[PDB]
Amino acid sequence: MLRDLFDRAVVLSHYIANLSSEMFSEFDKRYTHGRGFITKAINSCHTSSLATPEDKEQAQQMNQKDFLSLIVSILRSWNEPLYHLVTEVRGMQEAPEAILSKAVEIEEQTKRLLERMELIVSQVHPETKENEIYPVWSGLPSLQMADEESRLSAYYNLLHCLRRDSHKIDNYLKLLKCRIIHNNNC
Amino acid sequence: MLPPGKPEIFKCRSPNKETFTCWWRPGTDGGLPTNYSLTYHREGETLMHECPDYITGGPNSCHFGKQYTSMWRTYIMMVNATNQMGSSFSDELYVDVTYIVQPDPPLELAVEVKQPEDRKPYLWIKWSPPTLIDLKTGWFTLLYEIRLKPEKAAEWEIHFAGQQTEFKILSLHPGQKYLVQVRCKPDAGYWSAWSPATFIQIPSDF
Ligand SMILES: [Cl-]
Ligand code: NA
Ligand code: NA
Ligand code: NA
Repeated sequence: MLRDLFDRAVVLSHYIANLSSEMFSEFDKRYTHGRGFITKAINSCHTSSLATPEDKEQAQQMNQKDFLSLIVSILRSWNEPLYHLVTEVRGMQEAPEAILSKAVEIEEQTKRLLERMELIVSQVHPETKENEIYPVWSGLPSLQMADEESRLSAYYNLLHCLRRDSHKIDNYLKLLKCRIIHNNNC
Repeated sequence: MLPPGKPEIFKCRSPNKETFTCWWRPGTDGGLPTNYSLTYHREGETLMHECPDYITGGPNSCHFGKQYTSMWRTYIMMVNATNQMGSSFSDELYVDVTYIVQPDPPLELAVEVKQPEDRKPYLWIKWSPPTLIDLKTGWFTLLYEIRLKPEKAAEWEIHFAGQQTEFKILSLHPGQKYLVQVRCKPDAGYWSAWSPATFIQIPSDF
């Protein structure tokens, strides 16, 4: 039942996207606000290498099978870094209540969103190739660096990327919902 | 005889996630600029570009049309002021279009009193999204707020309408006249300004 499916998926993605923003802000005001960590962030996401549409036109031109697969690949690629973000922050002695709190929600909801997404692909495109191929994140050494400024800059890159990518998943899902269910007459 | 003060880009905005405009201001405490140049580059490119349109957003502004606008990609931009005496560069400004979206206000706000036999009568508010936003493809998602008040009341009544373009308000003082406005925000970004008021008379028999 596509309509309820897409509605659940979009409820999730919009929630996650909003949480990502609030998290990146709350980290930024508290830790980084005065300093040029914003400049270290220039093209440093583990998912940069993926071909993602960057404007509406590019979005419309994509075919819907590849587009769904894309969303799935991005979500899969985030399960590793969100696990370590949580483990690291939770393992601090004095863990900032706000941030950790959001981080845990994003982690859990993201699992659920990927379940709904995988289920969408099953209804809409049942004869797809069962093949994982998503970018690999391997930034844990940096999140664990003893140099504090280097450490903060790792975390900043990461939250900046999480915010971008969740906003992106959300937008793309909204787009596909209108396309698949409403022939782009939402 | 004085070269220009340091200029500042003090606002960027996107009305619909397809184009955007940025505005700068001259530094007072330098000479008069006779020219400005906005240059920028994007994240993960080394090409330097010039502002593509200095006209559209009027005075001291750079406007990026569809073909120069993309999401999820940082713009690194700088403006300089020059005159015959020399020059001065603004601080670099980092901009991600995704986070500077503020829609124009919603359109065609109409209000009507509906009095039916069988149920409580009501106020019926209707409006339209701003032109220029693509809701129908799903590229843009809009949320609305209504406010209303009779003149001289201290506080506005606020009602979140979600994604609907119409709303029903059940409880109003008979005979009293209300001002109603509506604004909207995207899923990520800033509330628009409130629309102009429409005024409605609540008839005495309500
Ligand atoms: Cl706002
Ligand atoms: Na614009
Ligand atoms: Na101009
Ligand atoms: Na564009």
